[PDB]
Amino acid sequence: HRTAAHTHIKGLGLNSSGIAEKQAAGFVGQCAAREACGVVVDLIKAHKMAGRGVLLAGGPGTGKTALALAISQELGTKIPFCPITGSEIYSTEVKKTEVLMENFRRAIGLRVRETKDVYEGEVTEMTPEEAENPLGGYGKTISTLLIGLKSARGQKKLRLDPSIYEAIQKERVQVGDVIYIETNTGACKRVGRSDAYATEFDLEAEEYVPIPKGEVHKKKEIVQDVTLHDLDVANARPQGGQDIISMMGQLMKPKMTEITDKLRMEINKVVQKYINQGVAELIPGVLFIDEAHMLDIECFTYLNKALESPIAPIVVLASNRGIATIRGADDLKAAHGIPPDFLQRLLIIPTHPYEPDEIRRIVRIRAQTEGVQLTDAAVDRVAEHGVRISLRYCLQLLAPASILARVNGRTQVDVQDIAEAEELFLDARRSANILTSTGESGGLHGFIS
Amino acid sequence: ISEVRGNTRDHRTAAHTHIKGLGLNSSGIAEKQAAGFVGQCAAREACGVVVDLIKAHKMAGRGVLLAGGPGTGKTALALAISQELGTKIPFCPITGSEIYSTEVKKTEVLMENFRRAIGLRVRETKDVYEGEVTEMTPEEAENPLGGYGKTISTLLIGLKSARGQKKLRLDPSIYEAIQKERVQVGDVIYIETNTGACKRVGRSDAYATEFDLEAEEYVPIPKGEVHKKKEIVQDVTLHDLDVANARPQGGQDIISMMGQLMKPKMTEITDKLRMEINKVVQKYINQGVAELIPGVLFIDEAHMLDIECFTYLNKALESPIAPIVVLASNRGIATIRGADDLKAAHGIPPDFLQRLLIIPTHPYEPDEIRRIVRIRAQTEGVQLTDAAVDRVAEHGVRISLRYCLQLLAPASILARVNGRTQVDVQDIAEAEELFLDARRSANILTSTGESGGLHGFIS
Amino acid sequence: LIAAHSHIRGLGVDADTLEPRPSSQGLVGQEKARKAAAVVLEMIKQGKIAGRAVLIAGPPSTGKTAIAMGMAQSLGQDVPFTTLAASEIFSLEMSKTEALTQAFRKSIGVRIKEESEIMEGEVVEIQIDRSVTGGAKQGKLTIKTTDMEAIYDMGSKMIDAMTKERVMAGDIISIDKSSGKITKLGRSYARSRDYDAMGVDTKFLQCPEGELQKRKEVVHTVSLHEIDVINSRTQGFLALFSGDTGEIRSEIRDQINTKVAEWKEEGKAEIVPGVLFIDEVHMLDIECFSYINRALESDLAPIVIMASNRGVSRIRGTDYKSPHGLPLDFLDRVVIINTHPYTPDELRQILSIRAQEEEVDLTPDALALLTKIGQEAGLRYASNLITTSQLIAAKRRAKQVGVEDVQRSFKLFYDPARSVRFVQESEKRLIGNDGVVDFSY
Amino acid sequence: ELSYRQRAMYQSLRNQISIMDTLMNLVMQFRKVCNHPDLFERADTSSPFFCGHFAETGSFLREGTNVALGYSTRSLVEYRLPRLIWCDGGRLDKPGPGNLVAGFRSKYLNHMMNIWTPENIRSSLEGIENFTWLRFVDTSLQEAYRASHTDVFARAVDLASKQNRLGHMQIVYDEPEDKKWTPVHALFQICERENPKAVAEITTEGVLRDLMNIARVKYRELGLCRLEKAARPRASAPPIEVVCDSRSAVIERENIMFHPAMRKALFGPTPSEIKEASFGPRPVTLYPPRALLPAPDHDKQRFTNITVPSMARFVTDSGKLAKLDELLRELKEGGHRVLLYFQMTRMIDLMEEYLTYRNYKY
Amino acid sequence: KRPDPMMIRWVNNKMGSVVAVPEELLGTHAGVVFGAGP
Ligand SMILES: Nc1ncnc2c1ncn2[C@@H]1O[C@H](COP(=O)(O)OP(=O)(O)O)[C@@H](O)[C@H]1O
Ligand SMILES: Nc1ncnc2c1ncn2[C@@H]1O[C@H](COP(=O)(O)OP(=O)(O)O)[C@@H](O)[C@H]1O
Ligand SMILES: Nc1ncnc2c1ncn2[C@@H]1O[C@H](COP(=O)(O)OP(=O)(O)O)[C@@H](O)[C@H]1O
Repeated sequence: HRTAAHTHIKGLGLNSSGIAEKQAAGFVGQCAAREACGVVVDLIKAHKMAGRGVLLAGGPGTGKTALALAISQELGTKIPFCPITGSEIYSTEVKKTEVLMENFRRAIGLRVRETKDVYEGEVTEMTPEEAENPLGGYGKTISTLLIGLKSARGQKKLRLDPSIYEAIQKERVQVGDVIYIETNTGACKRVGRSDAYATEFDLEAEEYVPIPKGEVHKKKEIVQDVTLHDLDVANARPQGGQDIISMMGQLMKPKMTEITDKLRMEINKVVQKYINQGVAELIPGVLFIDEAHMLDIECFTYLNKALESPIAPIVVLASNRGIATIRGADDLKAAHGIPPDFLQRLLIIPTHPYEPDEIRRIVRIRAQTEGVQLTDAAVDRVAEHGVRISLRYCLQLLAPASILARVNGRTQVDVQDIAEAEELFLDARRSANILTSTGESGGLHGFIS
Repeated sequence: ISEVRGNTRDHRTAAHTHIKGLGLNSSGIAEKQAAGFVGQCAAREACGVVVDLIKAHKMAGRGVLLAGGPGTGKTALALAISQELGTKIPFCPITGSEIYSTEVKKTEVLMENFRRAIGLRVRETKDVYEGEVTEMTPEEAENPLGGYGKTISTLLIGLKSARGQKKLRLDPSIYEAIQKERVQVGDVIYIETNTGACKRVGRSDAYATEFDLEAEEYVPIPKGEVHKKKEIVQDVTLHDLDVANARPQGGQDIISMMGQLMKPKMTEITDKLRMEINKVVQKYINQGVAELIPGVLFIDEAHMLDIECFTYLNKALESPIAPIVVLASNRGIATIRGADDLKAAHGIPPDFLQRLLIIPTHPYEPDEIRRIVRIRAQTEGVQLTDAAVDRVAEHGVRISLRYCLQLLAPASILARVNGRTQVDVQDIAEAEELFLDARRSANILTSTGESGGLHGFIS
Repeated sequence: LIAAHSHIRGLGVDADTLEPRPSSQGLVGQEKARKAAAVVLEMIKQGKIAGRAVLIAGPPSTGKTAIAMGMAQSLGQDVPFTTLAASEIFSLEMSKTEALTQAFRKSIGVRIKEESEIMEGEVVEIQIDRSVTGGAKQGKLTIKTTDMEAIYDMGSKMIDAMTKERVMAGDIISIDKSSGKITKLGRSYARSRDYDAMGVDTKFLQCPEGELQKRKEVVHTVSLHEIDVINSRTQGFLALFSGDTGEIRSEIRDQINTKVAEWKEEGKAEIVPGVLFIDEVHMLDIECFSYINRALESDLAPIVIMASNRGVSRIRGTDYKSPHGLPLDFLDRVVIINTHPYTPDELRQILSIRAQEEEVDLTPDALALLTKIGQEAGLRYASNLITTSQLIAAKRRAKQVGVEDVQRSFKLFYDPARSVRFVQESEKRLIGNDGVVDFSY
Repeated sequence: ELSYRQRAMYQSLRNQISIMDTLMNLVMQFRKVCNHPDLFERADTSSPFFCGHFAETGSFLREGTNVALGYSTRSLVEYRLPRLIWCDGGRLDKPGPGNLVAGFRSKYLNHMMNIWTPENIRSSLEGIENFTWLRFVDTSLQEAYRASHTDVFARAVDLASKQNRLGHMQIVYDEPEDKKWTPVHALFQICERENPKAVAEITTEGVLRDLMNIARVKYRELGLCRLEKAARPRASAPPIEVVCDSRSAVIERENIMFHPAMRKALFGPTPSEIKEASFGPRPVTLYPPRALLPAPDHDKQRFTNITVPSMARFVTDSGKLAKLDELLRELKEGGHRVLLYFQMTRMIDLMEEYLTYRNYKY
Repeated sequence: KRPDPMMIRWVNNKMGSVVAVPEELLGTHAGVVFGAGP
């Protein structure tokens, strides 16, 4: 609903033959790059390949990120699209290669069938039974609970393990409550009071809920979407048991941990069981590393091994930089800011500047996307920028010009409202002239160097 | 128990013990020497206006710079400002070096000290009954509840203090507190009227002889009235409100209690918390139940702050609740700690310097140094011949004020060791030979460390 | 108290035409910049467009912060306005990227509505039953209006509140049934005399009228950051305030973004996007700029406003300079506002407002001299001399600040340029950049 | 229009128009989801994916009316260790045959040559010796010894028993005559004897009391304790376990992972202990003596990630039902009881559930 | 209905308040405060 830099992008706008329509799905031009991005979408949808690298190469403002977000829409919601900047990699909690691995496994999805095996009923009896321990000093301990559950199809009496009674107790269950018990986890939920004895005069603000219809014991099945990283985090910070470690692990502050290769390898074995059991579909996705020049030579040297993994997502890099110094490696310059070792691994999709008529087309697509009804002379004015100034400066003027026009009572933006927008809101280059002319000498009114 | 010592309550003397104030007329003009100062009449008069700026509650977020060479009395002036304000107004001194914590970001460390320099004065009434329990006695009710057989309409408690005792009629619900707290006759308790509950201090030491062994210490009978109703005035800083909200102290759960058993690590207190604290504070100020009492954050060697500290201080000083900041600096024109391409005066960024009222501190004349030697000697308790005074003052001209003040104690030792109740030239001429200044020692270095060598200094 | 910007009470523009008045709402001059900020301010209020970065640029002073503070006043309390100093981002508890993510998400409000239900009545009786040696508690509240009496059962949480509040018969109380909070409004009976230590007798009140229960629609605004913190945790929601929150995982934010959209479609919530103002933005690193530039591109990005004093200046964390000290591919995404140094009549009008805000009665010649000082020493220094001259005038019991007081203040307190000369005139006695100094006379 | 729940499922199933033909079968389920999505998939109480093993019930008919619910939950990640490592002395701290070091080392390092043992402390209790201060810290040699050997959890349980008596002294020993009295064996607990926190709780104008509770109050006043959860973990698992083919491992698993003393401390006194303590002739101090498990910060979600579907969610999950809700309230104020006709019979059941929620009448 | 053996009951109204004690707690330590210990 809110309008942002890419709201006009809907897809790659390809034909069924995989040729790009010169203006489609919000794009103008980049056709060869949109066609290359189509073949990458085909590489992703065909699950067979792991750890292929793509680099979107091209100057700033050439639509590299629009291409990546268009890929994210051609893949649709089912496939994991995992966007990060290279500046997100420097965590204070864990080594930066941990964050890369977390993002690699976040980009691999799993859809898995799960059977939840549960008891539901109104608690009609609850009777604890206990033992006098030998002198351990903590005193007597509850040995078991007997609990009666009533549903619509009769009732059942449960002799609970005291580990499950601790779930019942920390859930503050009472006689006459309706509860859900999940035998998968031993976990408990108090659903409410019964709608029986649902008198109004409680300060407790109870939710009275109807007696569970059906059998008191149920075995529902549901389909869960999870990533491999979701499993890593679940097994590294255990929280689903009723044991003391799981219990205290919900009271401690959450913190990221450098999950070992040993854990990740053994979760591959677990997930492959789900595949062989036929309860899971593996759905590998894509990791978009934007601003990949902000990675460093340790990140890039780790990515070598990470991409060689027998399962890894597709990685799409984007970079906007020429021959530049590699970060963390001030001795080494290379094109794109990517090490010459790593660049050999990628397929480079070069991305090119727009022509003036393409800028005019983009300005009109962008204007109507924002709902800026804009006259043709006003379109031509805005498209003189983008040629003489960055393309982004065109698109950013459309909103001020709309405000100024409507403040002038106009229904639509004239050349006048842009010419005022051009004056209130400078480009970087005109501001850079103001600096060099005003800061031409120091003083009270000078700019600070 | 403890064996009290009857000896005289004297005091240690430090480098600033002679300073007692700014030494100003009621017209604010500096007296040429007064309150331990000699000279600096301009800087003392300027600090006197700063003192009146602080005592007037219009000030928020003003900045001061004390600018001048080493030895020029900038720290003396800051301490004199603090003494002119007294104890009722916060003075929070730090160096710029203290901001480089390992445990939170340095903008948090600075904002803590920034809020330490802001006080709050809250007036409330304490209202309690207290004493040794002389009695506990139920009053049986007129209309007992069916099926219970016991029904009490009042519990009566006798409380004795040193200053009297009272028969106290209490709502029977206090049974809950007494039974949990295990109050007994001869225990010292108080009743607080905002709850009607009671708390036990201990057993009265009138009963310390009840047994050959009992496993509690006894406590004295309360020496006040049996009933206290007092206004109480609480010194609070806003930083105290930060910590008290951001880490509650009294929590009775395992994670709270494990928390209070482990080091109380600082945390990066949110601006959302601080901004809500301010709003509730301003509410209670508008109710008139509290005074705000903004004080002084004094940062010495402020040239040790870096450009990240200074840029945060811009935002901090713009806060509507803020202390005054007084900076001191001696760094000439020098490189900004965090902006190695940028040099500026005082080592303060030109952006920030424009905010400060600069106060310059100048050097001292030979006759002022001599007067300082006189003031220092009588403060250390040393007494000098005039020729010893003049010899010390001559080193003050040729070397440094600080060095000469540091000769007084060594020479006093040597005088009394030689049996003399006053120091003379023969002792000064000896103190100055045992204890070199930096220059004479630097000459020894310059001669001896001309090269590597078996007996060479290490360069 | 009176702070550096306490006189700024708005942007000072005609709400219809966005024409800046030459002086109103405490702002003076900067008309081109104030109109530009007024267009930004309107596209903030409209909410429609996300992720606009506007840089306010100018020399020191010239009101760039004052303009940003005028915008904040004109939005009022409801729209979020997250002030951030760029030096806050260098946390030890979280990365710069996470610190920026939190600062963005602090600037988007979620405005959530609920129907509470409340009670208002006289307590006729209380019964509480307590298990000896603790554990369970039970009770009944009998509560009354002029028109109803009813008996409500009480749970332990309510009995704790009742006893903490020391509720008694004859109290007038209100209970928010949804939150469970209790407040005593007053008493209808006298305070009794049979017992001691009953404490303060609160306000007398007539008994409440009408029904006991009343529904009450209430609205609460919470940040996306506050939703993040409590949904990344089971326990420890004080991290909203203590700042103990770590680097929150992106799975939690992705879920919250999806749910807040759903809450908007459900009509449960309104999203109210506000402003992140990054002052001193030149203090960020290249790594921070290469995060903001793509953080802006999201549908939930706030409007970002920045201020810089810097010329063509070195970018932090790299070897090279750029305009404003900001990377060019960052400035590509920015529309820039330029503020201009004030004229003497603008200086005079500002100093008159500062004088009026501080309640200082300048003589006309003192205002003229402060204006002359303002031209040569600067607006901040000339402002500092106003409060200083008021104090000096109070020493001589003067009813107005005379020229003598401004001259006396000018004498006692140096301006920056004079202090720079003082430093240059004492290069031997101040510590140099070489660390050398001479202590002798 | 369609609610987002309808819109998502409808779009996914109408996408099959591109795949197949079956059109009648598809357009039938168009009409289904466009009436209410709970006709197509019922919203029901749900929880994260469980990445763990559990014992399935194989039959309901054979189960009967009385059944024992064991805690079956185990990790699928499963660390096989030989008993030579896990039981027969590859754990250096576990004494036995083979591990001949551990028995000596435990006695000598924890007791004989341990500085906190009372006999060692007592030799160091005067003058400049390293325990000189222990006279003025309120601990005994026994408490110091305990606090140096028990872990932070056990020490925190011991704190639960204690009375903050130095805070009460601050209320009583106020006056110049009281000399701010402090028991000399607590002399060094300065910050406990002088602390505004105690005074702020006794003054009747709660001004500083409220100023110290600002954060907890506004957190609660914002409703963050009651607002629905916007996220939860997508997967959940129990702890990884050692698997060792020995009985000692099974005992030691129960001793650690289901630690009785920690659990008893968290969950408090057992009901018979409460009975014994309340009916006894003389008072007795229970263990621990209370439940030391904290209150959950989320007053409704508590300690589990299980969600229950709201009826308000059910109402808004159908665009027709959401639109009809306004029309039915208008029709109620127009004087009409509910009367509607449906092409799908199961929709009548959902409307009966809707009406029994709303308590409007047919 | 005969009252619970261990819930002590406080009730407050216009007449002030009372505490009533179960017959089972008289002769226990909880009776000592009420004059009805062992
Ligand atoms: N071919 C195109 N068609 C339509 N819009 C485009 C095209 N290329 C770029 N844009 C738009 O121009 C703006 C800048 O493009 P962007 O992807 O940010 O460039 P880069 O990521 O390389 O800096 C965005 O609003 C983007 O949606
Ligand atoms: N005007 C003065 N009158 C009296 N004593 C002074 C004066 N100025 C400095 N001193 C004393 O001489 C020493 C040098 O002053 P100090 O404030 O330490 O210098 P700086 O500000 O450079 O650190 C201190 O012991 C100080 O107390
Ligand atoms: N146009 C103006 N109207 C009123 N006060 C102003 C104006 N410009 C600056 N000021 C005041 O002068 C001081 C300096 O302006 P400020 O906004 O801090 O400049 P900077 O851009 O350096 O932050 C502040 O106290 C500010 O309130």
